[PDB]
Amino acid sequence: RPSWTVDSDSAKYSSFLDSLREEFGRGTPKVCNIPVTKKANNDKFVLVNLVLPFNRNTITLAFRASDAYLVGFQDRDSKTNKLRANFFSDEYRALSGKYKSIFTDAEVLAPALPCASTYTDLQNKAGVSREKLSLGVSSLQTAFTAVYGKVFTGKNVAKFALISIQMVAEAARFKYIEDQVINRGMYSSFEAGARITLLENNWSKISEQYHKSCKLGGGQFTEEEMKLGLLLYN
Repeated sequence: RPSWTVDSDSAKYSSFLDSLREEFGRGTPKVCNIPVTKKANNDKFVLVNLVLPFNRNTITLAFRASDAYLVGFQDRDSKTNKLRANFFSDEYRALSGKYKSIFTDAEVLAPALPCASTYTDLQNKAGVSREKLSLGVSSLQTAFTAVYGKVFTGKNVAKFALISIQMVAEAARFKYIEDQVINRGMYSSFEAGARITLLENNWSKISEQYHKSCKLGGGQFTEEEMKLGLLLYN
């Protein structure tokens, strides 16, 4: 299972991302030597372990395999010390019944999380935009601590989720974003900004072209910005 001890070691971060990318694309050939997701994997998930170096506490993220979309996470209940599965409010009805098939080690199904999985609701609950949310190792460690084993609030959960999406999912999709995290988010914090946010929104459109050519050429975005680490099915 892909795992990353949230720390300032960029080599481990990059290896973690490659492991994650491969999991999304297992089963069929790569394109331009880039893994590709499977459209039929909408009912399959890829688990990711995030571990704090300080106390070794662990939170397991669950991503829908067809589109690398975060649907929830697993941590430990403070009263029973059991592993509990937590799903976003808009994914709970569809996945709660099969919590054990998604979170392999879950011991109990916890109540639905105080927020939804969409970018719109996540930002509303967190009270901050994708563009100015503070990203980086320290930022993620702090958000993690406000969530693991505690009472969940919409804000704490939403913030933790957004930082994780940027540093794990978006970085997996875009080599350019992985590079930004390596250079600006290992020992410090940084904000994604408007251009990177628009780049992220165009994952599907860029992916489409990669299925037709391995050398795209500059357009709305540069060739480097378009260098994908994971392709969407076509």
